[PDB]
Amino acid sequence: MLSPKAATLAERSAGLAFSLYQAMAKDQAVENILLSPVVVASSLGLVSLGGKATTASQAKAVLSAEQLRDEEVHAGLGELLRSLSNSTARNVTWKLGSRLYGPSSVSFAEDFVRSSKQHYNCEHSKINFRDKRSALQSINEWAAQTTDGKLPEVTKDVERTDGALLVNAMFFKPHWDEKFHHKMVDNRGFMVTRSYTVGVTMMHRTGLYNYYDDEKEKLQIVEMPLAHKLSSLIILMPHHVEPLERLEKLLTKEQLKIWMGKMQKKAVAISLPKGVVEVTHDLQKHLAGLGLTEAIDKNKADLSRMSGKKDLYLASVFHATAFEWDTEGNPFDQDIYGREELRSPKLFYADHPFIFLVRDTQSGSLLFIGRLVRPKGDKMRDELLEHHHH
Repeated sequence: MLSPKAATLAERSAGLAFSLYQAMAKDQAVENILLSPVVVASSLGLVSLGGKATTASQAKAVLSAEQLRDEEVHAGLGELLRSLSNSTARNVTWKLGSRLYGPSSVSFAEDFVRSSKQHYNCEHSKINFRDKRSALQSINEWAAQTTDGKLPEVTKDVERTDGALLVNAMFFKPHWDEKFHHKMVDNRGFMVTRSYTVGVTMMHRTGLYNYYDDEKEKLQIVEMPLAHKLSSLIILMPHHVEPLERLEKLLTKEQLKIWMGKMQKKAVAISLPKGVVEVTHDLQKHLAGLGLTEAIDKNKADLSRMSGKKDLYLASVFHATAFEWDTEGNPFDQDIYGREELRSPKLFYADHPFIFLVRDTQSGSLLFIGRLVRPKGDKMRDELLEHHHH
């Protein structure tokens, strides 16, 4: 349960993540997406904490928290960050770290260091970008240790090497309410496009799931509850191997509510790719498009509560995540129903791009939003199709 202030911040974090997802989906250089609305919101909260006047008020505007005190925002966001660990077993299936990297010359304000550690658990470090290999090495080693190797490299290059770099490294592993059998795993092909396919490992399972097959919009939507039904993972996949652009037009808070109402518990034979999906996003360019124009500009930025010096701007906001799909979950009472209960299951075979969301069941807040377009795997030879499976 959330306080009414944190509950309204949660709705805006979800609406903000929907906007960031759509902005990134337009970009053709973007393949996989992985956003945690609460971690995106906390980044804006850190701008409101270290910023001043327009720089700080724009962060509250982007987060629609202008009609709330600064202390209410930092406490409400600190509350939502702690609620993430509740539905996910903290420090084992869910890991998060936040670090502000300032230039070697810049010294952080002792009051800012205390309040950012208090509300956002933010770490602070100085970094010399003259030696570009040792600056990237420090960032990647920190993100690797934060996620215990699951995210070994945040970025290969830092573009703006003259300001504050905010890095968020995460590891999330959905723990199913009903586990997959560890041996219901095999090698299948994932059609990235109609002409491109990568070799992937897949995990398979048949059970009762809330499901809807939308024949007019040609797509399936299934809800997979996570540990103790405290949150659930929703997957939207088109019927055909197509670019998700079309589904992303329909992906609105209103259509999702409609789709979820049309769902009903049916026997479903789910098959998903198994493995770690690593995604790094620099949200700086997209945050300006949402209203944060002062902080990202070297001349307009006022991060005086952060250091006590202009010429210090939000150079980058890295949102790096390692999202693992695995068989592990809670054990399920085998033979609770039987083979006649799961008789003609609906097929939900995720061998082509799909959109997914992690939703808190109690509050309805969005934990994650993303899409799996290109999983890790080598391109398969087209000539293998000349050799039929008979």
